[PDB]
Amino acid sequence: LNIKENDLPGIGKKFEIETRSHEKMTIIIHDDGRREIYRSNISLDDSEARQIAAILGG
Amino acid sequence: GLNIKENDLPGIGKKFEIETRSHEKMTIIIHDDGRREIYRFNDELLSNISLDDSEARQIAAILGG
Repeated sequence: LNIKENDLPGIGKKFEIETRSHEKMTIIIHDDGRREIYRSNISLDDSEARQIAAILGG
Repeated sequence: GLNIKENDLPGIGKKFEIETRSHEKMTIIIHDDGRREIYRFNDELLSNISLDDSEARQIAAILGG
């Protein structure tokens, strides 16, 4: 998995991810815990993203 | 306040239908082989994302903080 992480001071973290199935998406982790996933856009908060990550992570 | 509905898929794996308080409807299929399929009812009605175990676990680690 190809992962490019950038620290964005005052905004949070940013992860650019490309899958082996050639699917590109961007994940932004704001300092307020809010998750934003672009591909099309979906926004989650801290608790929700953790639950979904628990499911996804198996 | 997440609403999660889980169903077993005979010969496939598990099905998770998820809705948020922000009302975001997505569907996550976890195959027994390890593959993860994520669906979203958005031009493109139902978008799809395909992952394998390693990829899924990494994205989770990113989302899970």
